[PDB]
Amino acid sequence: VRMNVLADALKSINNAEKRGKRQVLIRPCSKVIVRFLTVMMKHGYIGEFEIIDDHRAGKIVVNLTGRLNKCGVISPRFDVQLKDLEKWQNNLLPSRQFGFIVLTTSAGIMDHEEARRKHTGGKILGFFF
Amino acid sequence: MGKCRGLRTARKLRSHRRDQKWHDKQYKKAHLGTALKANPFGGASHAKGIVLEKVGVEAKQPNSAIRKCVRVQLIKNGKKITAFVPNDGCLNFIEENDEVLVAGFGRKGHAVGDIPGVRFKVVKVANVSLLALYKGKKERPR
Amino acid sequence: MPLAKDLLHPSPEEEKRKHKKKRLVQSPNSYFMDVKCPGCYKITTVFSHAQTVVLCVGCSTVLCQPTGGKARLTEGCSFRRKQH
Amino acid sequence: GRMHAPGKGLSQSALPYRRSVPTWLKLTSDDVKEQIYKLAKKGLTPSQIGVILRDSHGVAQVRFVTGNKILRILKSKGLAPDLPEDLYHLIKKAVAVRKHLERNRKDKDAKFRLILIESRIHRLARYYKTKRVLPPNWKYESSTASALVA
RNA sequence: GCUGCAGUUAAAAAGCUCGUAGUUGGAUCUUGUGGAGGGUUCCCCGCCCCUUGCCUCUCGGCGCCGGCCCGAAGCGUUUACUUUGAAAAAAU
RNA sequence: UUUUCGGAACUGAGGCCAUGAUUAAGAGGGACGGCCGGGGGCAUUCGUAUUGCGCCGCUAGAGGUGAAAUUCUUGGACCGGCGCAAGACGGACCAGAGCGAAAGCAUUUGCCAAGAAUGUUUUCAUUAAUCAAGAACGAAAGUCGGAGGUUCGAAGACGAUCAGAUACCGUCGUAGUUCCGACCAUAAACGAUGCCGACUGGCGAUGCGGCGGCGUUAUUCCCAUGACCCGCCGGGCAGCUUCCGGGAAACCAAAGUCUUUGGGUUCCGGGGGGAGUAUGGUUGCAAAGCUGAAACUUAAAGGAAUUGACGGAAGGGCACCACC
Repeated sequence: VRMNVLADALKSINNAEKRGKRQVLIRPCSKVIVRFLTVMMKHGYIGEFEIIDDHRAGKIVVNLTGRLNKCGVISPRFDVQLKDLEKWQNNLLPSRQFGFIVLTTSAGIMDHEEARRKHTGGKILGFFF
Repeated sequence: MGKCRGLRTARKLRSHRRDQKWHDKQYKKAHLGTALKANPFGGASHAKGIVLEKVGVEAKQPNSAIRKCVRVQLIKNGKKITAFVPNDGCLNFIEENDEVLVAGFGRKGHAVGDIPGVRFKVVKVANVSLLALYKGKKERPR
Repeated sequence: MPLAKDLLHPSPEEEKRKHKKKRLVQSPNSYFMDVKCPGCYKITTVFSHAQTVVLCVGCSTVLCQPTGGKARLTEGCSFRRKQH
Repeated sequence: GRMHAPGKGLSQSALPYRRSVPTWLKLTSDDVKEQIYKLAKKGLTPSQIGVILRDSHGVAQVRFVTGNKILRILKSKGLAPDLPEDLYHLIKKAVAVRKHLERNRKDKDAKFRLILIESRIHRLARYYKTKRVLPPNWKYESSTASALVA
């Protein structure tokens, strides 16, 4: 089994970062995982990543720095309504000055600072800081 | 954790908690109500009775004293309680076969101090408080 | 790990000695071979882990004895890749 | 892991990336069809058929030289069996267990093992009947086991 | 103790397995360019095949010079979800 | 009267569609191959011992204990030799080895069905995980009905020891121990550690399969093959090692990835007693099992670790206030 793909991915990157590894191996790839890691890269918590291709489900290899501290999954996937947002944002972030809870909306996957500017809630996926 | 965290598991949570709340000690007295039924009070703060006879109770070890209680039967439930007399020499201000007003000790069903079997004290002997008898703000009406 | 790992590119053949599904891209390690034993001049093609007796239609008609691993040959002749 | 044993193992086959290999193959699509039809006549069933093709001929898989597979090829004829070979092999097995149990009645170990294989029939059946590959009136029984094995 | 507990020895995992309900369930089916709003690519019209998917038309306006063009009419397999409206007695 | 138009239904043959099938899981099921194991059932072979019996020989004590005695004995025991019968049982080889869902499972050979791991460019295409109800198996003791009855042995009867001794010890001995057919569902049924999945150090072994190899050895010089040597890949029982991390600590590569709290799911706990009792239900022939309170009482009960003291514990050493 592996009922949550996203949940198994992030624990690897958490464990790896602690030891100090700067290359990892994450499987299986999913499109959901790609856009996740895209957001995590833009802000600058991780570096460029390579998708190896198979004909099964792919595998991914990542280049990372010590900048990452902790990325989590939130299971099950709750709804957020842009007043429920603030209650969430307190609990998952160590500060008001940094960290980004991530979520998916009908306007696509993005961080919370961006979602508030689209004025649309949606389903929450994970978090990080 | 160690428990389900589905998004459709509201039933299995809300029925489980409603069951495991019954093992709690406080809850099990409150909600069975057998506490009230067993109590010589109806659950009222005080109660009124009529004196039967003075008694003395010898305190639990290591302390040794005689604690000068009374024994009283109640009006509103017709059953008997052994009740402490506070201050010094207020045994004398109680006279047998009169009414008194009783009240719990202050530990809610459990004997207080070194005296065993006594969960009650006494406040009024004839509409005149033990305080005012002792201090001298009032006097026993004979 | 020494923390110097390279997972972008595989190791020369230390990647190709691991279990077949722990390789970066999966592959079998089995192969075919084009066999022509004496006296029946035809290009027969046979799988390395055949599982079964393979026949020839000439004078010869036995070529394998089944084994759990690679099947034993009845006469030690002919190995090809072939090609890919 | 195994559905009624504790073990956890690996022996799963792994295919190559490239599927146009090995690029010398004798015979082409139409030829492969008649090669298959001959085998199904002789009492072979789709798993056996592909083995006997792969081992002694240039075919790796019929998937990689046609748009079909072994079962679909037989199905286009109407020469496909009436129920999956998978389902059959479970039912085929459980009769022999019941025979051993009649011949020896102190074998509690056998009695236990029958319950496993029995439940494994019902589970497999509950796949097929929802996919309409069996009658929805069909049910497994002692009686139906007798008739389908002989 | 949902947020937020605990189960080797402090209270505590059914002797063990099977099994219907319940709960939970792998991957897979789309990206770049001029104008407009904000940077130096990136987020209302369009373009490569698509772009609010279609037609068919006909009745009641808008046009241009009988003839022709485009808004309103059926809808995109269904839900949840999210966002906006409508709708809500007072006192507190 | 007749078409047309419009609406509807049913029937044939033909054009036009890149004319229609996602991938095949380091998910599962199923086939195939060579093996493997105190796995299970049935049948069969064998060994020695023990007790009793028969036969032969030798003569005075034999058993047993801390010390004794009950008890046994010139028709001779005990002991030695030879033969016979019965039932029980598989020693040494047998280990931080194997197999089994758990409880469990060691003489030979045959038969009957079953299973794991590994190998696989075969097949199926999500068929899964965990689980109220319900179901199978489940030591020892016990109950019912038969068979059998050596050995050991609750009960029981004696002999000692002790102030006493219904006990420890010795002798005798019933139920039982054994098998067959029915019940009974409990255990420190203990790794006192749910099941499934992912990730994160090192090293050497050992059991099973597969792969590679310079070396030796066994037979026809061989090949096929076995034994040993060296290394690799799976999955299994374990060990050693340490500033991964955890923990109250003991300790643990999981009891880790946890206030930086959320992988999936079942069962279960809430101070110590009262109590697995009361009570009603349900199951059982019986014995009992499961489900299972309250009144009332009390400020401690308990875990780990440290320092002392003590020991009819172990190892060193010493004294005529100790002994020889």
